[PDB]
Amino acid sequence: SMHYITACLKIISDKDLNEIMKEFKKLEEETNKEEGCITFHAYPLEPSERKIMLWEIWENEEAVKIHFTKKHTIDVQKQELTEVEWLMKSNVN
Amino acid sequence: SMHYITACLKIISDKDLNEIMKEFKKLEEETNKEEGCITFHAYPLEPSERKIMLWEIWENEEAVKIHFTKKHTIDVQKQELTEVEWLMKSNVN
Repeated sequence: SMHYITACLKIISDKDLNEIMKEFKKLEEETNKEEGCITFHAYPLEPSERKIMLWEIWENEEAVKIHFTKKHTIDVQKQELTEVEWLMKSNVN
Repeated sequence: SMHYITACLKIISDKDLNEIMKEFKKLEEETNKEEGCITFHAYPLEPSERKIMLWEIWENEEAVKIHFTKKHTIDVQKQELTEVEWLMKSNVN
């Protein structure tokens, strides 16, 4: 069994998309090292969209919650660069 | 199917109840525009109670989580005006 998540983030920051993506790449690098993370990948939609897409697979639902307690996650969060526009969760076995 | 939530907030701030409610009215206005929000309404109990009641209906549980990632929600949160005293969730179809 695995917990799948696909989410689209709306960028509310006015910073450069490249600068923003660097933060997401660092986050991606650190969260892939989390024990409960099967996969985590972030990438930008077309520049004009000002959106970022997330592909995630976790060992379970708790892994997602644990993820948000990690300092590397909270560090990006404190920057208030985005907010979730839509998200779809699914348990796949 | 819909996700219903009724919550009672305890005001821990010492600010004027009217001032506090204005913040909740702005929040109410913005969250009703969220895609996943069917209804969201906030109102104060009797002044002496120092409590605020919330009536909420969402498309689903994820909509609630998405709600807390929105900047308009976090803005009120950062003010530390309340804490949840009690809350009851229910899925109704």
